[PDB]
Amino acid sequence: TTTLAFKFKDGIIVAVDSRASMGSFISSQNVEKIIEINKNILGTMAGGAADCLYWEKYLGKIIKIYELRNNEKISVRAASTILSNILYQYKGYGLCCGIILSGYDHTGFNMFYVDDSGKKVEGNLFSCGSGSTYAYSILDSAYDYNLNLDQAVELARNAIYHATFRDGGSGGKVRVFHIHKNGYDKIIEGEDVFDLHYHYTNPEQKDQYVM
Amino acid sequence: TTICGLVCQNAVILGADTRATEGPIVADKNCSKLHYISKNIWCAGAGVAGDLEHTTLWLQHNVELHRLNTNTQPRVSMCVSRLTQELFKYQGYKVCAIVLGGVDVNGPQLYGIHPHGSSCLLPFTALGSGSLNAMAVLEAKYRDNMTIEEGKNLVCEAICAGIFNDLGSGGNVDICVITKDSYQHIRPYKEPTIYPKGTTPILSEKIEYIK
Amino acid sequence: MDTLIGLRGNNFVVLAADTYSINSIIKLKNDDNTKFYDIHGNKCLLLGGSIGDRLQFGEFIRKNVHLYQYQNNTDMFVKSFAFFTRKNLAYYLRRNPFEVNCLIAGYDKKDGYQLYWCDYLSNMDSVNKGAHGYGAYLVSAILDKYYHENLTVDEALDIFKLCFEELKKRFLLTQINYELRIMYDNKVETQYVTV
Amino acid sequence: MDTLIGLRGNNFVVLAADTYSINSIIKLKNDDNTKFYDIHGNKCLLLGGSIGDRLQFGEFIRKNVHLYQYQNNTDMFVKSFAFFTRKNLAYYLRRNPFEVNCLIAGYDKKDGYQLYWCDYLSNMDSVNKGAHGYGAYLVSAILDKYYHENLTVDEALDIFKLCFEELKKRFLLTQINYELRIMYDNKVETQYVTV
Amino acid sequence: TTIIGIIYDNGVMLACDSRTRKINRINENLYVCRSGASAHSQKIIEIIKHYCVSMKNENRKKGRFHENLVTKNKYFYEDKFNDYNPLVENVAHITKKIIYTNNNFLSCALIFGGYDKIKKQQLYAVNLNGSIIEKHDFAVSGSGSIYIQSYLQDKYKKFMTKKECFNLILNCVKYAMHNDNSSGGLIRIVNITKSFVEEFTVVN
Amino acid sequence: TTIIGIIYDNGVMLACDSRTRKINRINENLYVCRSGASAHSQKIIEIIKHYCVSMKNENRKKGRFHENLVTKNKYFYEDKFNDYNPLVENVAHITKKIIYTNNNFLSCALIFGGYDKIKKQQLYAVNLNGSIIEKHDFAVSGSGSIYIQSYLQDKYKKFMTKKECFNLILNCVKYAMHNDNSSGGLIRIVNITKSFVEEFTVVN
Amino acid sequence: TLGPVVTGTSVIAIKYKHGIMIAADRKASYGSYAKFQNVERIFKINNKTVMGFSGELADAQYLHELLTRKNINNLSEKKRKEDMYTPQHYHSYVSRVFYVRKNRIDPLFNNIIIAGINSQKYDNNDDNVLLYTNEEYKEIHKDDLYIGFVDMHGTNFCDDYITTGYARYFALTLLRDHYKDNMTEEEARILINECLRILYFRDATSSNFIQIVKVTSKGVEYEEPYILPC
Amino acid sequence: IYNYNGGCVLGMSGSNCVAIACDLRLGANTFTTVSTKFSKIFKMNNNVYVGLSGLATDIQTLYEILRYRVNLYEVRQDAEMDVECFANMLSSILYSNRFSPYFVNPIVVGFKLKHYKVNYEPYLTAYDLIGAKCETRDFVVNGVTSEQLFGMCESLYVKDQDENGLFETISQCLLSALDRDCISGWGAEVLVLTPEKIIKKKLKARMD
Amino acid sequence: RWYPYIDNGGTVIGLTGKDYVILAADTRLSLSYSIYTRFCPKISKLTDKCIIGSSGMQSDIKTLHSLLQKKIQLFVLEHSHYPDIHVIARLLCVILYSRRFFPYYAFNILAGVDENNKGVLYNYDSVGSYCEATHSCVGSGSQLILPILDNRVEQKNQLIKNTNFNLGDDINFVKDAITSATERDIYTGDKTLIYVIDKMGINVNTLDLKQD
Repeated sequence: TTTLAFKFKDGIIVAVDSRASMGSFISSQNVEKIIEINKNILGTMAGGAADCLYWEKYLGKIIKIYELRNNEKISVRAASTILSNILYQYKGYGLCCGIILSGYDHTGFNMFYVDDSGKKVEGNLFSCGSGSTYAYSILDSAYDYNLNLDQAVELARNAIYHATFRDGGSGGKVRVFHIHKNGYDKIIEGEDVFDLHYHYTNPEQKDQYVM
Repeated sequence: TTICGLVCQNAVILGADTRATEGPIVADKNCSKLHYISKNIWCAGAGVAGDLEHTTLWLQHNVELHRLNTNTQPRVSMCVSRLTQELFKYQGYKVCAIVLGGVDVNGPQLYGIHPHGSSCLLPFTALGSGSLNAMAVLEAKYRDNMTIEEGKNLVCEAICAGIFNDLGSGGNVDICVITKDSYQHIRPYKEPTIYPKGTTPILSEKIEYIK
Repeated sequence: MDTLIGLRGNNFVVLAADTYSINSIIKLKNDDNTKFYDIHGNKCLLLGGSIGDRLQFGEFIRKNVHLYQYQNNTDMFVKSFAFFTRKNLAYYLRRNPFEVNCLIAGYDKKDGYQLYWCDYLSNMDSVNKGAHGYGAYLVSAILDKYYHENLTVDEALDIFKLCFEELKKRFLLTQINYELRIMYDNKVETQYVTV
Repeated sequence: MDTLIGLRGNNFVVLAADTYSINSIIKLKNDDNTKFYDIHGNKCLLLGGSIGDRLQFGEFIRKNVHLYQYQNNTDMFVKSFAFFTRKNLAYYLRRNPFEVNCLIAGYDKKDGYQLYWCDYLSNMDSVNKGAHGYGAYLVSAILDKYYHENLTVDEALDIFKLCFEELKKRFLLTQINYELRIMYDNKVETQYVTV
Repeated sequence: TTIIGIIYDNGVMLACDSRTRKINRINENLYVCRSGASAHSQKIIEIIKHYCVSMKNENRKKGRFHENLVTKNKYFYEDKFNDYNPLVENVAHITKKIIYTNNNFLSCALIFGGYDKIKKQQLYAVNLNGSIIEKHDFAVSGSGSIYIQSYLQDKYKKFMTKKECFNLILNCVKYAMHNDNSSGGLIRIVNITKSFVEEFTVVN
Repeated sequence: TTIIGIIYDNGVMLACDSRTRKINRINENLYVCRSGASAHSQKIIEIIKHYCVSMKNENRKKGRFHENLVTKNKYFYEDKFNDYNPLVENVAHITKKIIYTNNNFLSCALIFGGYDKIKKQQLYAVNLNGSIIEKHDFAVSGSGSIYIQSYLQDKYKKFMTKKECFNLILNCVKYAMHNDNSSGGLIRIVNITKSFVEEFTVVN
Repeated sequence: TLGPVVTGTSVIAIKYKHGIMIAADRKASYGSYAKFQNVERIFKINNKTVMGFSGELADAQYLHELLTRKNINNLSEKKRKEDMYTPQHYHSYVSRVFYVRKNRIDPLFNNIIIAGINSQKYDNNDDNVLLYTNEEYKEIHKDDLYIGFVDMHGTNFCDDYITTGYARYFALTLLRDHYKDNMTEEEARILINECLRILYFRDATSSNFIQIVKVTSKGVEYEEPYILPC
Repeated sequence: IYNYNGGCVLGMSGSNCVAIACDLRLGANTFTTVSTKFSKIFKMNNNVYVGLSGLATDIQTLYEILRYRVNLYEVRQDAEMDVECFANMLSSILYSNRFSPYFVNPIVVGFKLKHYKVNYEPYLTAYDLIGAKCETRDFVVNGVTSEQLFGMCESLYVKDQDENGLFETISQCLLSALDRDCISGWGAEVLVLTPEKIIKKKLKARMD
Repeated sequence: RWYPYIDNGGTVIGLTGKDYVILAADTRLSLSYSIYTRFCPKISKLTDKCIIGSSGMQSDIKTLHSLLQKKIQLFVLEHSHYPDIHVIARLLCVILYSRRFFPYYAFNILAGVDENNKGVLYNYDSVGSYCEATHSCVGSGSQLILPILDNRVEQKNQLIKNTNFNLGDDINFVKDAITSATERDIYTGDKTLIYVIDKMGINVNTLDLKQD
């Protein structure tokens, strides 16, 4: 459930894992936790997979209707408000969705955090999931504005790696996308964390890594 | 689990399955339900396996000590008495329903012991998840003063049907014949990719020679 | 959980609130802006509690007030604002609870500068000073000690600085950053303080 | 609730703990000294949890170890200390639960410098670094990133400074003051840090 | 479970069903019939049998003195004149004490029948908790008996003959089995007289 | 509460106690006895009486056709030949439906007695929930009746006379009151025959 | 609706040459009381169709009402003997009813058996139907007979023999061990008698007063009740 | 309760060779790994090993008790303990606390000695938390990942085998089982014991 | 005080090839510890190149399969083409999420062959979430077999590796996996149906398993 997204000079970086658990058992190791809501807006998944997916796609449909109607791209703030209102309509019903809506609109680059309890917040650095705390700790420690794209992707990959390292519910593959003015690009579609660990912490394959 | 017991012409016959479950999964496919108390007394139980094993061992050793001190053939009624007091002392929290068959000076006989400490003498009985089916067939075909061969055939009919019907019971069929002198234990009565060397990766190894 | 403070005196009103967005055991932001809602004219609404509930209720009340102001082409009185807010809060409490504490502040040509306390049960009443959240326990007494008639804005800010210092030094959650909203002389000023 | 941090490396060990005494919603003191317990020789025990429970358990363990050392005229080994503590904690857990998290640390001529984690259920195990309390969630990852073999004490203090800054900036309960206990070169040094 | 006890002239009779032997022989002239929890009743029966053996041995004087199918078995009393056989009242009262001291867990209703030299044939009912009542007419217990209560009350006579009491108790048990859903099987009947006890079972 | 009903030749009898008038007159040739919750029973009785009046009015043809103390009262049927009197089966079944649709809250046991031209005297039992059974011999309900069940079974005959059924039902109710602790008071009895209905009460 | 009060024991239905045979005891227990000992627990929907019962009595009666009136409606708009609904039709109907009630959380505490003949090429009984008032048997291919089960939760299926209640353990074992194909009426009756005797010995709620019904080329036949030989 | 500090232990037999493998994770609150060196396999005798899975404190307490008892017996008799005796004493110890028990599911793996020259026979067994001994003579599994290990061993077991094949099969089965569990894994360790020598190796498992 | 959920138990297996898919399933229907019948197929044919298997409440899966078949038939009638596997998957997701608060007790696998002759398998959950995969299993035996398929197909933790796989080997592997589940599980079943979807239509075979 580890999600990650931060804003820097050349746009926004979004990162996710690929694990899915039915308790103590992992149902699937490869899932897509990033959805192309619009040509310039992405949204991560945290918590209830089905609720998040269905409501993200419903929001995409609503955005399509509005954009086709008024003939102008919607803003990230408007999408966040719509999603928050719809989720709040189902308060006290069991939804456990946590979303990070990130995109570029006519105002610039924007990021928002939304929760099943209608918790709309605006910021430049967010992370939700079981491993969110570790990602936050490794971001704040080394995060900095105005760093090149390569450094941004490396930092995101390292944060996701460490989050998966100390989280049973986080793992699988790390997907890292980059959002810029004209749409987005998939820097890393999927990377097995196996070689990632054996390259970051235990470069020498001798003896167990004791922590 | 399916346990059955029957009294035949100056003899006793016990039968059981050979499958133990750890929930919806089968742990051991060739377990052994029949247990040896003395040279002329046997038991077979259903319930918590640990409780059954411990109680059976305690009863066997106590009976052996009593026989050695008294120098008389063990009596099944004594074994009943002991089990009944032991279970009643523990408020029935040691759930282990047992079928006890023996041949003492008073002739062959069968006792059913229930978790709460109550006991009842019977000519034929069955316990376990598959007890209903085995007892149904037993009552359908059972007769008094049968022959050992007919008794064993009916004991299969019981246990074999219980295996084929109930999910919690399965595997092979174990049978035991108790007589005033000597006994028989037919354990399996009926019974109805290599990887290339070096495939797995390792990062440490150490050989210690045993003295 | 969310500390709100309000001090009203002759020809001035001051509101104060910590800037924090708490989620579980971490802060989403140290620069929260969902606590203050400025109404057109001289009117401010300070809300504390769960983020979503305060967001919904504040937006609802603010936009209804704007609707009234435009459709009637006037400036709704502070008393009417406060009592309309109380009525809406009571209605929703009876139907759908809004766990939100409320501080209404305003200026009116009729009644001067005023404040209004309101609990999450809509236990609203006019007061010269008040607080909301656990931090209230650690600041209310201070407000009593140093408050006196004919106060000036500078002394009000001094009292607020004392309250912030006390909250930082003794309150379980060491709250550092605060935002101030000062209403006086037909002006609204926003200030940021860090103790 | 009470944050403990521990980092062990070749020829150095470091323990860190916030200095706060929480009662209800206020702080009795900002210089709590009930968390560290220094055993005679090179041995330290860091406890987190309820003040009374940690006081009782730490006093019991320290005075029992002192009794052993005086009776036998020697110094208890670090491993023996840690496992004796674990056994006592498990025993009391079975009879009278002790809601206390343990970080044992020390230096021995046999095993060198060593550190030991211990959960409130006595889930003790040797470790090169660790943390206790909610703040643990915000430090462990950092400890993984910057830790590497052949570390030096100065780098350890830098990592601890990073951890303290992270707790101050992101942890719900903003913790500012910390106390550090550094064991190295057969010396135990105490320091106080404020971020 | 249905349990019946009827006192006729010069004797007494007890009757029970067989569903889940409910009559137990505490002594050659002392029987008890049990209803309720099986394990509880069995343990209590063993305890009172032990107690009865103890008292019977204790009160032995020193020197010489007194110079469908109705399959049935007859047993003549070994102790003529009841020189040392325990009194039924003592056994009933010790059972009452045992039940009372453990009434927080023990839950079983017992009916005691027997013959004594002091008080002739007797019937006692020990209910839930430590309540013992001596019935001169008849005693009934178990779920089934509730259905036949009135029936018995209508057809009981002060001084019945052996055949009359036998027929009445047999019909009572048959009706109880017919109505009640948790009583059935072959009926067991025990007749205790002044000099012998005969037990027979009916398979109807 | 004890409710008993017996079908004898050319008629039917219903008897009840009085403790807390349990027999209610749905129609001149249709009575019902109620046991259980009092409020539910009374409301259902009022509703079914409303329904019975409705059906009785509806099924009327168009033109001319057919050219201790035993204090008692007699009522002759106004509708000879039962031209329009509702059938007892219809009343019983509509009551069954009403109980069924509200079985989650309604909890009451009813016994319907009456006479019809199509099927003569009848006796229906509506149990808890929407369960209806037609009894040809007799019906019993209430806590007290359980004590007399077997008794009734023993002393019932296929074709009893009026006095035999009188005595049997009176004794049944008396025994039920004697044993049951929640049934008492004077006994009320109603006799429904082909051409009249007579209601009496006994104070014994 | 809120829980069983008056309940039936069990039913056994098996298909044999000449049709199907279904047996059930005539008793409805009020807990542990056995109030009613003469109750018809096997109903009839139409020729070549009957409905079993093991559960609460009120729900069974309501379902009987529903099914019989559905049959009446079917007849009202019937023009050819092929228009009569088959046992599969009624089985699916009751399955749908049970599923809807489950979704509403107000089930019927019953386990229904719907058994009949789903073929019209063997007899001309349905060409002139007679609801009020009422040769040699014709062998029936087992493919033309239908027996369907319905559970509280809507679970349903079809097989060559079905039992409900405690009969699902004793009678089911006996049938699986001994049931044959194309057995004459005498053998089927013997097997059913053995199963019901076993139930009578080891089932408190059962009884020996038995009702046996046969659905054959001649229609539905209610045989006279008899007491088990024992 | 067993999710807290989940673990996995496995054992297989071959031709004059036995293997026991285990995971090396120690976590807390289920979804938080704390250490990656906690080994579940403890050497109790030159040819007898016990693999314990479950609550770590219970594991340590039981291991210490077993070491005490085994050392006492060995010193008193001045000879090595037999696997039969160790298994029986483990069952007795587990049952001794039937009420308020030890929340650990151990397995015993080793060699049975047949004197006459001498013979070594593989011996394996797995227990419940009460001491429900059940001999199997082939692969034994225990832990939160019991189902996956059962499936893998059923699919891959090859009866008697050379020690190299045994090591390959056990390592593959364990690695496959752990990869499908979230609260278990973080490295694996394998021991292959034979009369002549004992090999201990650690796998390059998915450490995340 | 009535719980409207019972697990009828069972197992369904699905594997994919370059241009084909194999879907096996048990044929046993059971209750808590007793078996209703020895034959109750869990695989319902949706189109000529798409089938669905499910595990859980038998009534729920039957109703869901019938409803999905009705929707597909209506779509074909009103649009004049057979929906693709992706369309069917999304429609099934919508149907499942419709009952978000009274969810079906049905775990679903949707197998088919795309218009480009690619084997596609979609695995769902009880409430709507779904994801494409190259191998899947649902039912009681899921936890048991999933590691076996993982080792066989993905072939991680291996160095030699062997990716040469054809239809016959896949069928034999599926049969071995289902036999292992039957041996090591109680709810698995006794007779299994193996559906094979290839470019040239679909085929069905039957295999006999243990009866315990």
